[PDB]
Amino acid sequence: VQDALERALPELQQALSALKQAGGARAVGAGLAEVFQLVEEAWLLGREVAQGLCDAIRLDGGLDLLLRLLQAPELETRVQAARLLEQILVAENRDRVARIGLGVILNLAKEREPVELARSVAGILEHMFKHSEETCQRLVAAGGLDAVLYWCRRTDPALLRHCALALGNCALHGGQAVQRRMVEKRAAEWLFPLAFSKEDELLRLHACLAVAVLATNKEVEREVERSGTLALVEPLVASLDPGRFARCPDDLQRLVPLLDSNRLEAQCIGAFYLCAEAAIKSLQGKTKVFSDIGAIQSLKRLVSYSTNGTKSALAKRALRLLGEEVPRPILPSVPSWKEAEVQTWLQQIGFSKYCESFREQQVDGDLLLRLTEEELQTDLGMKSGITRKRFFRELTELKTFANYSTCDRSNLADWLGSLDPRFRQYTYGLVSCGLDRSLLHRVSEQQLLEDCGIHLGVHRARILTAAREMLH
Amino acid sequence: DIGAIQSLKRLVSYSTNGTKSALAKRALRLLGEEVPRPILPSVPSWKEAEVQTWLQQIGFSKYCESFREQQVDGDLLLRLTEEELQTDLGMKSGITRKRFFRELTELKTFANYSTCDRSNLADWLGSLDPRFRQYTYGLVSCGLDRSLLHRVSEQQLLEDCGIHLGVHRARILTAAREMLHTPDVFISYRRNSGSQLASLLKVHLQLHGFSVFIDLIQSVMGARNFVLVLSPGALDKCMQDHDCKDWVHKEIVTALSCGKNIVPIIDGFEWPEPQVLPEDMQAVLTFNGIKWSHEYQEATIEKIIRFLQ
Ligand SMILES: O=P(O)(O)OC[C@H]1O[C@@H]([n+]2cccc(S)c2)[C@H](O)[C@@H]1O
Repeated sequence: VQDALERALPELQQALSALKQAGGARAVGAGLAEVFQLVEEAWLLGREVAQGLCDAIRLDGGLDLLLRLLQAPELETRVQAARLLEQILVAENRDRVARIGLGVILNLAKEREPVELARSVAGILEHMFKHSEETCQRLVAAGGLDAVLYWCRRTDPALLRHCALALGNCALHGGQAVQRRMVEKRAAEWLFPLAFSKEDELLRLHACLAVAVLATNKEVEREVERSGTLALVEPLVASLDPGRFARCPDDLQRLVPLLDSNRLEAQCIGAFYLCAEAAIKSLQGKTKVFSDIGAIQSLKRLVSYSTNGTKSALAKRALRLLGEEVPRPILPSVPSWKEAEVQTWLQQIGFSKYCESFREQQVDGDLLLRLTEEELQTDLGMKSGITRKRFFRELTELKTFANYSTCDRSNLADWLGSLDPRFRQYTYGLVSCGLDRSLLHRVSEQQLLEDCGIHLGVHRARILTAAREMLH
Repeated sequence: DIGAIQSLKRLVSYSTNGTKSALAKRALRLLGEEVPRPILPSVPSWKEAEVQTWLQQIGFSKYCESFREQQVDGDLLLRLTEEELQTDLGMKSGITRKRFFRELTELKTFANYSTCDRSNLADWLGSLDPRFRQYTYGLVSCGLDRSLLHRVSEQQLLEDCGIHLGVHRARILTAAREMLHTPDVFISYRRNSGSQLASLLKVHLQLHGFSVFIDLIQSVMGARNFVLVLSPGALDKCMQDHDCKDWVHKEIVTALSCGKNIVPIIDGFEWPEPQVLPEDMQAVLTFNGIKWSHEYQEATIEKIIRFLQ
């Protein structure tokens, strides 16, 4: 508690006074080492104590004098002062470094032959990339990202870990321009060695997190998949165990898009990281942050429509750690569903209050896959257009992943998917209309709109043009 | 009285730049009001709590309960219409709806559409006009990209995309219609030792235009050239491999049979003796070897390229 802080405060003052008073390089290094040991002692305890020491360093002006030591010519004091900095770049400090500290750390990153200094400045860049977007553009536009790549070229283990974390944090907090710059600067290729190497598991895990966060961007998927780095994500996630890493909030807001990525490797990485976080933080008293974020619903959607074993296992274990019971898998053959399957699907998608209404009207797979605005509005009681739009989004989710073999005859679902992944929702309407691959070249706009149910005009135009052109 | 607090809050909430953020935050901190909290640019990935925070920041705090009950999120917020506000959410007043639309356009203009956009359509819309970028989510949700825009019509935009203003639709349509119109190297490595050097070699060669396969006989078939990673004890399994158990043995035997260029890469491993190795494979020792330098990796890769086809 704060009693340890009270004990460390005279130690903090003595260490800072010795560090500032020291004029010789070795004496400065000794004071910096005193501060380094004090900071590590607080970290080993716990988070509040280290944050308080970092606050005291800022109040004393010790971070500005630390920057002064960064501009110092002597190599040893630079190296070990940089170790102190990489230890103390807590969030309030990153602000002040964003203000004036930037532009000097870049100078450190320009020359990197000393291994320990290179490791320390790599960690410093890693920590600064998390702070804000303008910091990301300022660092990436300069030679910082080139420094990170060249450090990834080197074989130092801690340096490689730091560079993997740096690239990951830059990916999470960069934005469109920053990530496009990273892609153009060949980030995925240089992340490949970090993920592929068998020496360190955490290194590959962090590199896979970075490449998954890159793959979350639709435009980036070109270059990430052409790099080939994501191919190692799935075997890795299948291999390692979250529990031993557990033994070994805003970040969770960053991770949740990985669960809702729609990309396999990104979902695997997000499931693993969130399961590890759920374990370690459910070891703690409170578990509310996951519900605040919406992680439970995303994991339930992951389990319910899962096609792949590893994601299923990770999401199931993550939800099993929490108090909620595991969502139950759904049968892909929706046209063959019954009333109970509809009730289960409604309970899973969150529309539990409408289970009674669907049961009284006896909705089944045919009715569910041919439900319209009017039926929900009047028959089932979804008066709210927002609620109806939500139900339509989830119905499109169900229809996209469904088994239409019992109904389809000409493999029309694959054709619709080949035109567009989201076109597959219309397969049941098209087949119930009696249309097949051969019959599509006599279809008109009004027929689609009225009978098939393709409300959007753009989708109808694309479908008609593609049918008329390629089907002949 | 002037409205400075609201303007500073709007400055902090949608700030992209550090200095303005700092100044507005300190100015509001001097006053009794608490600092407005920054919003995540990726609005399509928002949740209910992000919507509640954004509503509280834009001044529409009284509608937070209504948005929460209907569970509005990033998709719903970015595809909200006149009717939904009027009936579902309770914004009966057209003035209030127009204010909410102004702030929604403010949010949509500065938003991250990378998770949704595929052809960088937001930059195209912004290039036509800075205020055109609000329509990016509607256009991408419609399935349109840069290539698909040259078949779009006015009615499609108006109904599906949500571009109510006719002038914007005309400009977008005119602008679209007018301006819119076997690996080279195989890597064989020891799993425990050769993997890291193999990774460096593969990434360096792919940077320089050489396709490389890593991680089986058909793999030797497809390879234009064969590169063996002579890691410390690389041929440890290959020594006295009469049964050809090692995959490296099979790969290199097949490479010699096919005649592909085999380039040993010595990095920390001595040349294996001919007598201990099987007779068929004593020929690879005669092939030229390349030293690998940690200090100069690019020089080593340039040497490989000079030896590469
Ligand atoms: O601001 P953040 O990244 O949340 O943490 C603050 C600093 O703590 C150091 N550090 C080191 C070893 C253990 C721990 S707990 C924290 C990190 O290097 C970071 O610079």
